[PDB]
Amino acid sequence: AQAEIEQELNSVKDALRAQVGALAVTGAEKILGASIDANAHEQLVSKLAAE
Amino acid sequence: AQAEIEQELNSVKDALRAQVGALAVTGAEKILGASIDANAHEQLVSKLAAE
Amino acid sequence: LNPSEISEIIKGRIEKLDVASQARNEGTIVSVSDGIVRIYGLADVMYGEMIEFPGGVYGMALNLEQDSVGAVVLGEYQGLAEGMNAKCTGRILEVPVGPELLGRVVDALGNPIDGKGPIDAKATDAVEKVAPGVIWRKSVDQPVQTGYKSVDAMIPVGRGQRELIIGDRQIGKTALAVDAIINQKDSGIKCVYVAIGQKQSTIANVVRKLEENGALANTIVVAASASESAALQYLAPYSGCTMGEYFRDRGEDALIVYDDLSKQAVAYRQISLLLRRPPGREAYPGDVFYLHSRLLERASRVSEEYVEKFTNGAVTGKTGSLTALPIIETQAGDVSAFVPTNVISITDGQIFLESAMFNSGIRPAVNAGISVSRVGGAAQTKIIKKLSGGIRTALAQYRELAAFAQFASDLDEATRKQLEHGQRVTELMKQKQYAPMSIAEMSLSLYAAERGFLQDVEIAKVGSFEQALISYFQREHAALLAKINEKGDFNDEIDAGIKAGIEKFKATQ
Amino acid sequence: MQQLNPSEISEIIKGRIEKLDVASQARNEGTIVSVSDGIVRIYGLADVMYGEMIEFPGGVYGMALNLEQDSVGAVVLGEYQGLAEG
Amino acid sequence: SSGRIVQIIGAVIDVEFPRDAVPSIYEALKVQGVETTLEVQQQLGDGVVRSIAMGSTEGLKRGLNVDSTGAAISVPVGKATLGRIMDVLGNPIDEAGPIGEEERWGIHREAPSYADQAGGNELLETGIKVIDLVCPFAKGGKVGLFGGAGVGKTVNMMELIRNIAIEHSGYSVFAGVGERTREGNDFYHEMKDSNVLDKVALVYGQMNEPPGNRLRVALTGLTMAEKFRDEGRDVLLFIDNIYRYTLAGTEVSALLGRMPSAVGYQPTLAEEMGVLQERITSTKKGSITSIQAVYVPADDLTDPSPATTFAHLDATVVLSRDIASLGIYPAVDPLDSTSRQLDPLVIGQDHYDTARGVQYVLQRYKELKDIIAILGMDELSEADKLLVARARKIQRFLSQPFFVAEVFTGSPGKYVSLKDTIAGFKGILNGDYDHLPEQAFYMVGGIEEAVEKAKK
Amino acid sequence: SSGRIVQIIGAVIDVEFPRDAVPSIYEALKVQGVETTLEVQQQLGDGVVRSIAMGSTEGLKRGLNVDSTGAAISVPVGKATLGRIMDVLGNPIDEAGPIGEEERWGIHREAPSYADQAGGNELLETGIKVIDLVCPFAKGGKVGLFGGAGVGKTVNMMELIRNIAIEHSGYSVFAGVGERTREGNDFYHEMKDSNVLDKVALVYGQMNEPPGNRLRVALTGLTMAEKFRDEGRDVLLFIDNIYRYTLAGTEVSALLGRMPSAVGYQPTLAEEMGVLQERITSTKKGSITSIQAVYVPADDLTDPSPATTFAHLDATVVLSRDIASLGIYPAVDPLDSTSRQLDPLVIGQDHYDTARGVQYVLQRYKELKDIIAILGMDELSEADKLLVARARKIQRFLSQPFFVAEVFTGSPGKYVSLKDTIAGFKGILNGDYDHLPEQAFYMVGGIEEAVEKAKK
Amino acid sequence: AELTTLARPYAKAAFEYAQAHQQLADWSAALGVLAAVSQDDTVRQLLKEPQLTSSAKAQSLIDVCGDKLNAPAQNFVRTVAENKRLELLPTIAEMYEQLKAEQEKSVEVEVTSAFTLSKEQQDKLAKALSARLSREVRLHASEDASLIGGVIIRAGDLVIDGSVRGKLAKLAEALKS
Ligand SMILES: Nc1ncnc2c1ncn2[C@@H]1O[C@H](COP(=O)(O)OP(=O)(O)OP(=O)(O)O)[C@@H](O)[C@H]1O
Ligand SMILES: Nc1ncnc2c1ncn2[C@@H]1O[C@H](COP(=O)(O)OP(=O)(O)O)[C@@H](O)[C@H]1O
Ligand SMILES: Nc1ncnc2c1ncn2[C@@H]1O[C@H](COP(=O)(O)OP(=O)(O)O)[C@@H](O)[C@H]1O
Ligand SMILES: [Mg+2]
Ligand SMILES: [Mg+2]
Ligand SMILES: [Mg+2]
Repeated sequence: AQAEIEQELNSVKDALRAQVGALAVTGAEKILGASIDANAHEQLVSKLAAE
Repeated sequence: AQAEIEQELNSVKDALRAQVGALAVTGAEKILGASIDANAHEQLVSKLAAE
Repeated sequence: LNPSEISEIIKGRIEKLDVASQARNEGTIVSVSDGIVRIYGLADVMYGEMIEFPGGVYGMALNLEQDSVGAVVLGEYQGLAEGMNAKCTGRILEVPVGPELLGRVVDALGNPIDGKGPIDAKATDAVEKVAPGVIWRKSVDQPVQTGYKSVDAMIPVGRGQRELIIGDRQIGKTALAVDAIINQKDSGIKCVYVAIGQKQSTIANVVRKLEENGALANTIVVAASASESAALQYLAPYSGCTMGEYFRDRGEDALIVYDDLSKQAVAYRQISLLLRRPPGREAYPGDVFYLHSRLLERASRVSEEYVEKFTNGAVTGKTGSLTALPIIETQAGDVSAFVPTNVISITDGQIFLESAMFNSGIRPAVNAGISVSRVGGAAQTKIIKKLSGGIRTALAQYRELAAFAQFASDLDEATRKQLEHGQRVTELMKQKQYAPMSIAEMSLSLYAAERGFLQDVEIAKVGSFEQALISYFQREHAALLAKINEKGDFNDEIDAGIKAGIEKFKATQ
Repeated sequence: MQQLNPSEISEIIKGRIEKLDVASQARNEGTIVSVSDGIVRIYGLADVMYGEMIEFPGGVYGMALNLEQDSVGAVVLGEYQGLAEG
Repeated sequence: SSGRIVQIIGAVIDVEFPRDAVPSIYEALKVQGVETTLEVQQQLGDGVVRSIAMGSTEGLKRGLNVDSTGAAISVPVGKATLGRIMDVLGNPIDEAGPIGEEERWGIHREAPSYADQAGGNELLETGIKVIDLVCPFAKGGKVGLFGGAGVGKTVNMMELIRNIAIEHSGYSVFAGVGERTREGNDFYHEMKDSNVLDKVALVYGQMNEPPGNRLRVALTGLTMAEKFRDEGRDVLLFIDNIYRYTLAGTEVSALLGRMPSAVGYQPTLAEEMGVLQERITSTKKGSITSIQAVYVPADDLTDPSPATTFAHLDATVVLSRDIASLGIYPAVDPLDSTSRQLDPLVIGQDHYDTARGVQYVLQRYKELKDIIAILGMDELSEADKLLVARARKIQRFLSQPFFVAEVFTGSPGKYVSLKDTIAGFKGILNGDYDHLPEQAFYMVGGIEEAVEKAKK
Repeated sequence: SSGRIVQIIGAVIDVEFPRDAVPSIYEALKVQGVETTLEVQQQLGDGVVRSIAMGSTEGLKRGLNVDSTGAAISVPVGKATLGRIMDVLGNPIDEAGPIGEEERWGIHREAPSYADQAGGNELLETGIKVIDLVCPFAKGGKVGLFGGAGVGKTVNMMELIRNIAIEHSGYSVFAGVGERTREGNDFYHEMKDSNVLDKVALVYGQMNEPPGNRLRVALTGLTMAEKFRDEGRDVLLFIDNIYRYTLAGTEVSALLGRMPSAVGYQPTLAEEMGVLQERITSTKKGSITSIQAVYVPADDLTDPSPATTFAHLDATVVLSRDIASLGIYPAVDPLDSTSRQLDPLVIGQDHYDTARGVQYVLQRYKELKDIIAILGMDELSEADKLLVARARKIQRFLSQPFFVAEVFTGSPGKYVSLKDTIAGFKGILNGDYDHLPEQAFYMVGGIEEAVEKAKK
Repeated sequence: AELTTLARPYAKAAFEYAQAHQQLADWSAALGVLAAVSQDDTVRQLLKEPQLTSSAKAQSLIDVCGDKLNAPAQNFVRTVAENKRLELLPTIAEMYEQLKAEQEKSVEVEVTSAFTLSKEQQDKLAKALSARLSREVRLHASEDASLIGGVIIRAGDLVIDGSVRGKLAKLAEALKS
C-alpha cells in the first residue's frame, strides 16, 4: 500500500494543482458578494503560476 | 493491516487538503487585493449601514 | 487518492462561509504568564464562557473581577501576546456526543488524536452540568460484573453505583479498572476511559491492551496527557462524564473510569494559585471537595419517567445509568491527606489495594477488612448473592484470628474450622490479569468453598483444583453453565446439579 | 499600588470637597463604613480610647480594639446583624 | 431600589447599590433575568455588598441588575410543609406543585433566652443494645453520631428513625445536608412506601449543590422545626451531616476575605457552630428531640470541627473504624461513647453497674491485647485468661443485625429491649455463659439466640 | 527594536520595550554592554516582560539597553556535536575551537503526538543481578535511579553506561544538570583515554552555575538527542540529575510572582516535569533509551518532586540507605523497585516466577524484623526459620562488585548474564544451597563462585 | 489591584459634586489640567521625593495650575495628596470623562476603512449607530491599509466588522479547523 501511494500521489497532485484556481475565484466571489469573472481570470493566469 | 491501510489513505488526503486550503485563501487574498477599488465601497459600506 | 473529492470537500466549507455581519462583545490582552491571560473590556462575558483569541486559540473565563477578566488557555498559550484582541462567543463549553465516539481516542475537547478520520457525531452537549434531582432517580438493583471473584463476591458494583479504587503507586489500580472495561464487551454497557496527567506511551499501551482483548470497539478514550495545559487536565473528567451521560439519558447503561482524580486535583490547584485565589489545607483550593462532588454525583441511575421525559416518549419502560470507577493514589498508605479524605466520603464504596498483600503474592491485593460496597446484595445476581453472603466479614475475622492465634498452643475445633476455611478462601481470591470469570465460573468456585468441598484440598493445590473444576464443567456440564449465565438464577435443581458435578469431579479426576 | 483604605469611599471623599476640615469638628462622633462577622469599621471617633465603649443606634454597644491611622475597628458587645453602613 | 453585579469569583458575588439604599446583612437579593438569589454576608462600604450565590454562577455576567428584597431568605412554615420535599429557598423539589403556605419565616434568628430553657430527663428506648446500655437518650435532648467515612452514621440514623419516628405521634423534620442524592431517593421512597411521609417535612441539599445552598439548608430545616416547637408540639429533628455546614463555610471563608485559623478552618468556626447549635433546643413552650450525624475528618476526633461539636450535645455516640474492620456491627466504641443520662439518680444502680462493669472489662482487655500478640496467651494469669475470654465475648455481644442493614448482612433484623440488654451483659459478666464458644455471640439480638447459635 | 532594564532581583530581570515591539515568550534577549543572555518567561503588560538571566547578574544596573533576537535559545545539533563539550547556550567549553555545525535548533518544542508513539518491549540485559531480576529494562524505554545523598546513583549509572555500550553501536547524549564539576572532568578524560569520546555529545550546567543555566541545560541536551532520533537512529540519553531542573525552577518561582504550593514548591511542578518528560520518548522514526538519576530530598520518597516523577518512567530502581548500611552494593530495594517488563508475556514464566519467589521471601522476612529484634530468631516456627535463612542468603546474593567500584575496595568487577542470575536465585529458592554459609553469597557475581567461596 | 480600581472612589466623588452643583464643564477642564501637569518630567520627579510632606506636594501642584482650579478643585487635590494618591490623577480624569459621557448620553465611535469614505457614508453610519445604541455618536474616522476593503466600527467594547480582512480570516479558520 505504501508503494502504491508513492507511485500514484503525483496523479492527484496535478489534478488539485488545476483546481486551486477554481477554488480561489469562487471563494473570492463569495467574499465580495458580487460577480468577479470580469476582474479574476487575468489575476488567475498571472498569480496561479506561483502555486 | 486493512483498517490501517485506510487510516494512512485518508491521512494523505488531509495532508494535501491542509496545503490546498492555504493556497485557496492566498488566491482569494491576491484576487480581492486587485479586484477591489472605490467602486466596491459603495456596495459594502452601504450594505453594512443596513446590518 | 481520489481527485475532485478533496475539491468538493473544500467547496463545502467555501459554500457555507458566514458572509454576513456579526455583532460581538470584545476585549484586549493585558498580560500573559503561566497559561493565564488577563483581559480588559469583556462586559457581557459570562462565568465559564469560551473566549476566542487570534489563530483559533480558545480560553475560558474564570475570574470576572470589577476591572479585569482572568482567563485560562484551552491549549498552548506561548503564541499569545499583549494587545491581541479577545472576542466573546455566546456559548458554554461543549463537546461532541454519541455512538460515533466508540472505538476512538480523543482530546479533552473531543478532537480525534487516533488519526482514524473525522467523528461524524450528530450532537454536542455542555461539559459542566447539574446531576438529575432526588425525584428522578431509581434504586441500584442491577449488576456490573468486573470479572474478578474477590470484587464481584465481597465488594459488588451495581449499574449507577460509584466505586473508588484506592492504594499506593504500582499495585494494580489501572489493571483492575481496565479488566472491568474489558469484561463489558458482551454486557451491553458502553465504556469511557479518562486518562489525566499520564504519559502518552502509557495511554497508547492501555489502548493496545483494549484492542488485543476486543474491548476497544465498545470504549471511548479521553486523553489529557502530562504535557497538556492544566485547564485540559482539569476539564477532561467532565468531558468524559458528558460523553457517558448521552447513554444514561437515552435509556442505556454506561461505565466510566477516571484513572487519576488526584492528578485532576493537582491541575486545579495550579490554575487556582495562578489566578491568585487563597489556598487551603495543603495549598489546595477551598472548593477542592466540590470539584469532585460535582463530577461524581452525575454517575447515577435514572427512572423510566426521566428517560421518557428526556427522549419526548421515543424511549419508554427503560431506565438509564452511568457507573463510575474513580482512581486515587495515596502516599505510603496515608489516607489523612485532603484529596483522599474528600473522595472516600463521596463514593458508594471503595476497594483498598495493599502493597504488603501485593508483595506477598495476593495480586488482586484487595484488603477485605477496609474495602466495602454501600449497595451490597442489591447489586448481585441471585446465585452470587446467596453463595457470597457473609464472606467479606468472615475474611475480616480470619485475618484477626490468624494474628491472635499465631503463637498460642493448639485450640478448639471452632477455632481450627474457622482458621482452615479462611486460609482456603484467602488462596481462592487470587486471580491473574486479563483473565475474567463468568457468573457460572465464579459460582462453581464460591460453591466448592462455602459448601465445604475444599476441606480435603491442600492450600498449595486450591488454584489447580479451581482451574481443573472449571475446565471439567466446561466439557461435561456445558448446558448447566449456559443456564446459570442467562440471568444468574438459583434454585434446588441448579444447587443439586452443581453438587452432583463437584462430587463426581473429586471422586474421579 | 496599595489597595483602598476604609476611608477611601466616595461619600467621605465628597465631604472633604464641601468642607476640607469636615472631620475633627466632632471628635466624639463617627460613621459606620463596613459591617462583617461581628466587626464594625467606623470613620471618625478621633478621640476614642483603646478599650472604650462605643454607642450605636438601637441601644447596641461595641468596644474599640483597632485604632488605625484611617479608621476604628470595633467589636459588638451583642448582635451585629442590625448595624449598617452610614 | 436596585443594584448591579460588579464582580464574580466562584460562588461569591459583589453587588453595588445606591449609598442611600444598601441592603442589610443576611438580606436576600435577586438577579434580573437569570433565576438566581444572593445572600448578603457583609456590607463592604461605598454601597457594595458581598454575597454568596444560592445557585450556579455560570450564566452570570457583570452589570446584571439586582433587586433588593428588603428581608432575609424567607421559607414556608407550618402544616403545609408535611409530606413535601424542598430546597434551601423553600421551593418544592417534588412534582406535586406549589406549597399550600399561609405564613413564611426568615431563616436567621436569635437563640431562645437563658430563662426559656427546658429541664426534662425522660429516658428514650432505642432498641439497640450498645446505645441503650452506655448511651441512654432522653426526650427533648441532643444526640450526636460521631464517626469517619464508611462506619455506619446513616445506617444507625435510619435504624433510630425506624425505632422512634414511625411510633411517635408528633411531627418530624429530616434534613439531608451534603448527602448523596441516592440516599435521599431511597429514604423518600422508604417514607412514602411505609405510609410515614404525611408526618415528615423533607429538606434536601446534596453534594452536587453550590456552597451557598449547603451553608443555609440546616437553617431552613431548623426554621420549620422551630415553627412546630413554638406551637407547643413535640418535634423530631434529624440532620444526616452537620459537618457539611462547617465545610461550606471553609470553602467560602477565604473568598469572603477572612484569614484562616488552625487546620485550615474559618476563624468563625466556634461562633458559626454556636449560632446554629443553640437554636436546636427544647424550651418551656415545646420540645425538639434531635439526632445529628457528625463526620470526623480522617477518623481524628481531635480535629477542630469534631472537637468543637462535643460540648453542644447531651448524648455522644462514637463509631470506631477498628471495630468495623473486624466485621462487628454496629461498630460502636463503649469506652469513648457517653451520655448525660448515665447516672444512678436518673436511671438506676443496676443499669449503671452493668454499664461500668462492661467498660471495666473492655478497658483492661485493651492493655492485654498487645501483650498476647508478642508473648502469647499462656503467659497471662488465671484471672487474666478468663477476663480476656469474657472481653472477646462482650465485644461480640455488642453486635446486632438491623432491619435497615438486611441488604448488607443477609440475615433478618433484631430489636432488643432495655431489660433484655441488661440481663444479657450481666450474664456474661457473672460467668453464666463461660462454656459457650466466642462465635455464638456474633450478630444475634438478645441472649437466648446466643445459646441457640452455639448448637449450630 | 530594543528595550531598557527596569528592575533586577537576583536571577530575574524586568525589561521594558516599545508597545509595537514586545518580545515573545521564551524569546532570547542580549544586554548591550555585557552580552549576557536573558530568556523571556512572561509578558506583564505596558510593554514590560520578565526574564531569567543565562549567566551572572552581578554588575548589571537599571537603564541598560537590551536587544531582542527574534527567536528562542538555539543550539547546534547533528554529527558536529559528537566528542565536544557545550554549555546551556550551545557554546563550546572544551577549548577545542568552534563547532562545525550545519544547523541550529531552538531548545523549546512540543512532545511527539499520540499517533507517533512506539510499542517496544525488547529486553535489555544490564549484567547486574538485582536489576535484570526484578527491574528488567527495555530498548527505547525510560529508567529512573531514585536515591538520597551518597547511596549509589552516580556509581550505579556509570556502571550502566559501561555495560550498555557493549551491545549498543549508535550515539549517546549526556546532559549534566546541576551536579559536581569534578565528575564531569573525570568522565570526559576517561572516555578520551578510552577512545569512546567520538560517539558521545556532552552538555554541562553544574552546581557552580546560576539558576537560569541549571533550569535550561536539560532542554539543550534533549534537543541534541531529538535530532539523532529524528534522523532514524537509536540513541542513549543520560541525564545526570533530573531533580535539579525542578529545583532550579523552585529558586526562581517566587521571583516570577507565583504563589507557593505544598512544602514551598512552585505551583507549576507537575506541568514543568511533564513538558520535559514527554519529549524524552521513542517514536516511529527512531528510539531514545533514557536513564535519569532522581534525587530524594532528606530520604523522603513522599516528597512532591520524587512522588511526581514515578509516573514518567518504565522502570523504577529505588536505592536505600538502610541496605547500603549493611554493606550491600548496589543498594537496590527489591520490594520498592519495579518495571513494566516484569510480565509473563514479556520475560517468560521461569524469570517471572523466580522474581516473584524472591519478593515473597524478602516480604515475609521484613514482617518478622520487630519480633526478631526483641525475642531473637530462636522463637520462630520451623517454617519461618528456614525462610529467614533463605531470605538472608538471597539478600547477600543480590550484591555484586562493579568495574567502576574497583578503586573503592580493590576487588575485580563481575558481569552476570540473565541465565546465570535466574539459575542462582531459583536454586536458593528450591533449597539447593541450604548447606553453604551465609557469607559465601556476599560479593561473588555468578552462583558457582558462591560454591568456591564456601571452601574457605 | 488595577489603577481603575483605586481611582473609582475619587472619580465618582468628583463627578457627583460637579453634577449636583452644575459644574460638569469646570471639573472636566480642572481634571484635564491636573492629569497633564502631573505627567510633566519635572513635576513627576517633584511628586516622588521622600522628604516632602503631602501638603507641600499638594500646594506645589495647586500653585502651578493656579487659575484653572476653583476652591472645590483645590480641596479635591489636597484630599488626593493626603491619601497619597497623586499618581492616579490621569486615571481619575479618564474615569470622570466616562461618567460624564454616559450621563450626557454620548458615545465616541472609532472607525477604520481600507481607503477614505465620503461624508454621505459617515452620516449614514452615524444615523444607523445612533438608532441602534440610542445615544449621540461621534465618529472618529481613519484609514488602515491592512484592510483589503470595507469598514470596522468600534463603539467602546462593542465591535462591528464588515471588512474583507475579517472574511478572509473566517475562511482561513474554517479550512484550518
Ligand atoms: N492480578 C494481577 N496478577 C498479577 N499481577 C498483577 C495483577 N494485577 C496487577 N498486576 C501487575 O502489577 C503491576 C500493577 O500496575 P498498575 O499500573 O495496574 O498499578 P497502578 O497502581 O495503577 O500503578 P501506577 O501508580 O503506576 O499507575 C503491573 O506490573 C501489573 O501487571
Ligand atoms: N450495622 C451494619 N451492618 C452491616 N453493614 C453495615 C452496618 N453499618 C454500616 N455497614 C456497611 O457500611 C455501609 C453503610 O454504612 P453507612 O451508614 O453508609 O456509613 P457512614 O455513614 O459512616 O459512611 C455499607 O457498605 C454497609 O455494608
Ligand atoms: N561500594 C561503595 N562504597 C562506598 N560508596 C559507594 C559505593 N558504591 C557507591 N558509593 C557512593 O555512590 C555515590 C554516588 O552518587 P550519590 O551520592 O548516590 O548520588 P548524588 O551525588 O548524585 O546525590 C557516591 O557519593 C559514593 O559515596
Ligand atoms: Mg495506574
Ligand atoms: Mg453515610
Ligand atoms: Mg551523585
